[PDB]
Amino acid sequence: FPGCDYEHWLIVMDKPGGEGATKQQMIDCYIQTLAKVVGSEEEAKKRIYNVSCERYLGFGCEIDEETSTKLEGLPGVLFVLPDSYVDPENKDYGAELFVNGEIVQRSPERQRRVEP
Amino acid sequence: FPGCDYEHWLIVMDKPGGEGATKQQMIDCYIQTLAKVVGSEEEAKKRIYNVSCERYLGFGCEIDEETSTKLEGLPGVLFVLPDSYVDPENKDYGAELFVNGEIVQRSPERQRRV
Repeated sequence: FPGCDYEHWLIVMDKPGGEGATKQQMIDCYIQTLAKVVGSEEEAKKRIYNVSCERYLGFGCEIDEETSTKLEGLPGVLFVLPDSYVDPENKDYGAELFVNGEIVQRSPERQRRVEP
Repeated sequence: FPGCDYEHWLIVMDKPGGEGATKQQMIDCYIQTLAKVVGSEEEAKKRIYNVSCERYLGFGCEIDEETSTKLEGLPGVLFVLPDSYVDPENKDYGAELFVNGEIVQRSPERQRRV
């Protein structure tokens, strides 16, 4: 599958962070969770390329396969699976684009390419 | 991981049976979805070993790797991952036990192990 290089991982979580959490609170939880295996929150922001707060709750990050297995044990983590492109022409793994800790909006044309 | 033999697959789905679907509508969706790659609904009931209607929406089934890749394409399917035991001593993949199209309750002690 294109984009599936086992260097990009989709991490699905149960209730980050807690019941009735805001988008902002889930994203902090995503960052804090990944931080526990990459050393710090700033390194975590560097590695996360997208975040999901609907359809499924989770995030995509650039980590090696060894690091991804260290995520499996962590509280709150449901699944850790190898990610692949939703839109190969733009190397887009889908969900909401997340770059350096910021949500980035796609152009309207690209958002249609990522539509299910 | 124990029980992870790539013959047991956890299929996670996006709102099975629609918004605010009942358990049965979710379960009906699991069966009908798996039926499209396994040949029939009666066969689908044979292959599903558990169902999940909370925490995540999906089901566990015994299928080969070739079949699981055919599930990825189907409408409604989010993730298809190789399943593994939650309670290895009882070869239990977790969630809600599903036998012959019916949800089966575990003994109270076994519930705690899961």
